[PDB]
Amino acid sequence: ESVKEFLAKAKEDFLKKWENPAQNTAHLDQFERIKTLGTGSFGRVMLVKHMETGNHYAMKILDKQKVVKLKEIEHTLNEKRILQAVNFPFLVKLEFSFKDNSNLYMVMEYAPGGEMFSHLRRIGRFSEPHARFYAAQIVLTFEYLHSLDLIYRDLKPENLMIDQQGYIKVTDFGLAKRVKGRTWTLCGTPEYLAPEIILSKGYNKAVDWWALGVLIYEMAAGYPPFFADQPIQIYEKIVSGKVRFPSHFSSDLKDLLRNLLQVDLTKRFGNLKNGVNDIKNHKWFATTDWIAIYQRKVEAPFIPKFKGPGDTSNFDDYEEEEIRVSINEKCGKEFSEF
Amino acid sequence: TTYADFIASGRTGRRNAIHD
Ligand SMILES: CN(C)c1ccc(O)c(C(=O)c2ccc(C(=O)N[C@@H]3CCCNC[C@H]3NC(=O)c3ccncc3)cc2)c1
Repeated sequence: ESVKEFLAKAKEDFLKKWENPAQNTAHLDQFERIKTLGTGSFGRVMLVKHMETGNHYAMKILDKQKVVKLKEIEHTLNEKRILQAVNFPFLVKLEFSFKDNSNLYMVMEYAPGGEMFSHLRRIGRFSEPHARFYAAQIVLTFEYLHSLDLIYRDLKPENLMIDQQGYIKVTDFGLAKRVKGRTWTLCGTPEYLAPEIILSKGYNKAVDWWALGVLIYEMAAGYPPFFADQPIQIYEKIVSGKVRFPSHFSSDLKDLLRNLLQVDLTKRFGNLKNGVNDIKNHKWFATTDWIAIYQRKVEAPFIPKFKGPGDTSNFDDYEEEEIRVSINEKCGKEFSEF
Repeated sequence: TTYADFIASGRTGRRNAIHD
């Protein structure tokens, strides 16, 4: 019933799937490809329809050659191994995965409400209650992921899908990693990077809590706390850490954000002995029923308009490309475990 | 205003990750 209650069995389930991942559970010819919903470095996500069931899904297609070239094999293997092992209401569900001579495929649940990013940019900013509804789901999601020793490392509105009920599905696990203790890769999105990432220090799950501070600020303000035209200028602002707030931010919101956007690790909320409860019991979340959120019993502030299955009105248009499959297998050993 | 400065910036579209 509560998230903590769920965690007992959930960790056991996750570890079993993590240790013995599912492979090769569909084939490309089982899906009709409809429309591109998004792109990334090595490919794209398309709306597809599973011909046997008629169900719609969001299929990520990655070009193996492009991945190897840019030396991102391990991160792509992390993405799939983690996604196939997790199970949480606010995470996109992986339904199938497979590979062919050219590409890697992950067939995920389709979130027809589109990206939070789209709605946030259009509307400008969210009210504090609206932002708080979303933030609470992220707090619960990180409680889950962190309990499994997973760091997510790419929180931003672009990666927070909205489902038919107005709830979040976190997607794009390309930077997610299972690590006990510290890791060192300089990765993430500039606006969302914790100072310790930028300073090449070694870092832990506390970076996700820093990023939560950036997300809540951006949701409530309409712009992130640190922005500039060049990433290097953004990094300088982050390490300096001198956040200023809009005058419309409540006192409680500002206090929470000062504790999340905390450069000092012995002081950052989410990274103290009391863990997630420093955040859950903060005054800004006084109206939040954590069990009701987890059980999706709270009426969402925003429900996307949805004109039947396969409608994509909540997504931007992208240039379409033919999916090419070589007659020769590419990079087979590198992606053996996929 | 800060909002106007943001909207005039080069970082209001979808943001890419950086990566090793
Ligand atoms: C190491 N690098 C950074 C890396 C690691 C793992 C990866 O999968 C990639 C990729 O090449 C990649 C390829 C394609 C995408 C992609 O199109 N994702 C879309 C658009 C970007 C913003 N996030 C939302 C995402 N869309 C969805 O995931 C989605 C899910 C459910 N329903 C609809 C859509 C994302 C990443 C790149």
